[PDB]
Amino acid sequence: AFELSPSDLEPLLQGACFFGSGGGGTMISARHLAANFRKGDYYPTDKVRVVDVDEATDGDCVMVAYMGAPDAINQVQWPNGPVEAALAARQRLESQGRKLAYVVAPESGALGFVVASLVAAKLGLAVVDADGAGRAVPSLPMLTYAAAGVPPTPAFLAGESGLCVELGVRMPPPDREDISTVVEQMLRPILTNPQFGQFGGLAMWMMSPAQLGGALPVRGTLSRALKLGRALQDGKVKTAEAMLDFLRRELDIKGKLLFGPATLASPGKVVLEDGERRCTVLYQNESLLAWDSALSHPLATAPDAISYFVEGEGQHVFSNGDLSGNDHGLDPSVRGRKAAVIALPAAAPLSEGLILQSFADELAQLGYLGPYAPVD
Amino acid sequence: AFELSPSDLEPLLQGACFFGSGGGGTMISARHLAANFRKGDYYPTDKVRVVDVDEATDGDCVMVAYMGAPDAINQVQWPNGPVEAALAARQRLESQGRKLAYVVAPESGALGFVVASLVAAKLGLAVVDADGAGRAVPSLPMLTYAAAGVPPTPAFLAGESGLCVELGVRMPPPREDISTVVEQMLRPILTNPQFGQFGGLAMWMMSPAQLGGALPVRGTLSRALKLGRALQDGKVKTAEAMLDFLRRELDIKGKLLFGPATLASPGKVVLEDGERRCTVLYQNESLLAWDSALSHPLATAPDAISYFVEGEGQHVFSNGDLSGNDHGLDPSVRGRKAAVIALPAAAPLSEGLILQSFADELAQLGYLGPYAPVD
Repeated sequence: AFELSPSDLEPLLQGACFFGSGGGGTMISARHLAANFRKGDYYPTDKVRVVDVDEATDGDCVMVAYMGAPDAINQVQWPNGPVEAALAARQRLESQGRKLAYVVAPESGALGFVVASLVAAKLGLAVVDADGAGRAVPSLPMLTYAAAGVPPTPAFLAGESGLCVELGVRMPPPDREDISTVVEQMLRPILTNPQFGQFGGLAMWMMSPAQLGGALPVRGTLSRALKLGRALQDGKVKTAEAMLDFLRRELDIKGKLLFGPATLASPGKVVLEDGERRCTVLYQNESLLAWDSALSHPLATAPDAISYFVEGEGQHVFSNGDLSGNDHGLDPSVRGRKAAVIALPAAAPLSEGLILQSFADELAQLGYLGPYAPVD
Repeated sequence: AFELSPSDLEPLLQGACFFGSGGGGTMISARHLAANFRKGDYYPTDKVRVVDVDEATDGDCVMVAYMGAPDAINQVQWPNGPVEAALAARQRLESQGRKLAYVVAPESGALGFVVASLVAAKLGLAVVDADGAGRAVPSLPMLTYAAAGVPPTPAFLAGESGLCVELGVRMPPPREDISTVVEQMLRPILTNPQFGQFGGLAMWMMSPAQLGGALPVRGTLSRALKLGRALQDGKVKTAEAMLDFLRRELDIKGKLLFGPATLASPGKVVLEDGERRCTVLYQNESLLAWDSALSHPLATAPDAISYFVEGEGQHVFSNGDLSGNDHGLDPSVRGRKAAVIALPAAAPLSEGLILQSFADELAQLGYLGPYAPVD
C-alpha cells in the first residue's frame, strides 16, 4: 500500500515506542540500526514496501525480530541475525515449494517495526502493516499469533556471523503449559550460549496467506506508529493534554490520563511524585501495572498500554529502557521535566479470550490477581 | 549377526558397567528397564538383533540414549523418551526417502547398550555392535562420532509422555567444536519443566558409509556381554582372575592400579590399603587415580579406570552404584576388599582431536600433565 524511506524510520520508532507500553526495545538500539539504512552493498534498496494484511497474498509470511539482552542489542549496527533467521525461513519455505514474501513485527515497539523493515529491504520482501498486539508484551502467548494457533516452530535463531539454530517443539497430548510459553522458555536460554552473546535474530510463525487474517487481527499498527511519530518529531505534541487530543482526533484513540504530569523520581519500577501523591509503574520490560499509593486497586493494568509522556521540549516518549540514564540513573533529558502516565485501551482482540487469560497469568506472577478493568 | 534375549541383559549391563570407566549410567537404572523387557503390550518381541558395523548396510543408523539427571532417570521403567526420539529420526529420514534401520549406543556403559537394545526391539531396528569410545565419557567431543565429523543435528530430545524437541545447529568459521556447542544447548533444554531434568536423545544420524568411519571402536557390546556372562557364571571372583580373563579371553592387557583394599565413606572415591591411599576422581566417569605417595597420577583418561570388588556377588559398580545406605556406601561393598584396574585406551582415543578433548577435560580437574598410557 505504501513505502518507507530512511528518514521515515526516526518518526516510526518514536511512535512505536509510545505504543510499546514501556517495552518493545529501546529507541537507542532502533536508532543505531536505522542510522545505517541506505542503498548500498548491504541494502540493495532505499525503500521499504509496506502492505496491508489483505494485500499480503503473493506468498508466505514470517514473524521476525531481535531477542535477548538489550545491553547486547544496543551494540548492533546491522541486523545480521534477523536477516539470517528470515533467510533460514525462506529457504525452508522454498524447500516446501512456497515463496517467502512477507515479514511482520511481533509487536509494537521501537525495534519491532525497524527490524522487520530492514530485513524486508535486505531480502526484497514486504512488511505487513500490523503486529501481534498493537503493544509490546513480556511473552509470546500474549501475541495474537499464539491465540490464532499458528505453529510456533520451526523457530530460527541466528547470530551475527553465520551461526543459525533451529528449534522444533511438539507438545504431548493435553492431560500442560501453552506451547508458545514452552518455546520461549527454550529459545531464551539458547541465546545465553557463548556463540550468540546473549542475543540473536528470531524467525518463527511462518504463515500462508490463509492464516494471516485470523493471525493478525490488530492492523494498521505500523502506519499509526508513523503518523504519531511524525507529529512528535514535528513538535506538534509537547504536552500530555496535546497527546490525548492528537490520539483522539487523529488516531481515534481515547487514552486516559492516569497520573501527573509529575516529576520522575530516581530509581523493576519507576516512581512519580505529585506533591504527596505517588504513582508506581511496575514493569518486566513492558509496563504492566500503575499503582497510586492512596488506592487499593491499580490505576491501570495490561492488556491496556501504560506509557509515559515527558512534557517540554525534546524527547517526549520513552521505553523503560530509554528512561535509564547517567543523571540520577535517569536520562539527563528527563531529569527536570514533568512526566505523565497515559493508559491506552487495549485493542479488542486482547480484551478477551485466550489472550486475556494469558495476560491475567502474567499479572498474577506480579501479584495482581484481580479482574481486567478496561480504562475505557 | 546374533540376537539377544531378555535373560542376556543382566550379563550385558554388568560387563558394560565394567567397561564404563566408572560412568555410563547406573546398573540399577539399567536393571529397571531390563526388568520389563518381554513380549507384551510395549515390546512386540523378546529378541534383539545385533549386527557388526560392516554388516549394518540395509539402512541408516542413529545414536540413541538417555541424557540428564541420574536421579530422574533411575525412576523410569520404560524407555519412552529414547524410543520417541528414535521414532522422530525414522520419520525425518523417511520423509527424505531413506530408511532408518539401526541404532547405536553412544558409549560403553550399563545404560548405553540396554537403552539402544530396547529401542531397537521396540521399533524393529537392529543395534550396532560398537559405541563411540569403548568406555563412558563425560562429554560429546570425546566420542568418535564427533571426531569423525558426523553432523550432530538434527538432534531429537523426547520426554516420556509425548514431548519432542528438535535442535538444528549450523555454525560459521573460523569458537569451539560443534559437538560441544550442541551439548551446551541440549542439556539446558532438558532442565525445562516439560522434560523434568532428563530425556531421550537421538542424534548423529549416519549412512552405512559414514557408520564405518564414525565407528572405529567395535565389538564393544558383545565384548560387554562376554565379560558379563563370565561374571554371572562365577568365572572371575578376584582382580587377579579379572586381569587374567581380560587377557586370555578379550586380548586386553589391563593394569592393577591399587588394592585389594577397603573403600571409604564420604566427586571422589577413596581406598585404603594399610598405610597407602588411592583416590579416584570422577564427574560421573572416573577420570583420574591418585596414590597419596606419588606426585604423578596412577592413571588418567582416556585409559579406563574401573573397580572390582572381590568375594561373592556384585564385582562391578559405576561410581553411582557405590552410593548406598550403609556407611553411605552399598551395604555389600564395605565388607569386601576392592581393587582399581586401569584399562588401556582404544587406539582411536589416544590420538588427534579426541586426545586433546580428554586433555581439556582433565585440565579443568587440575591435571595439566600429558597423557601417560598405562600400556
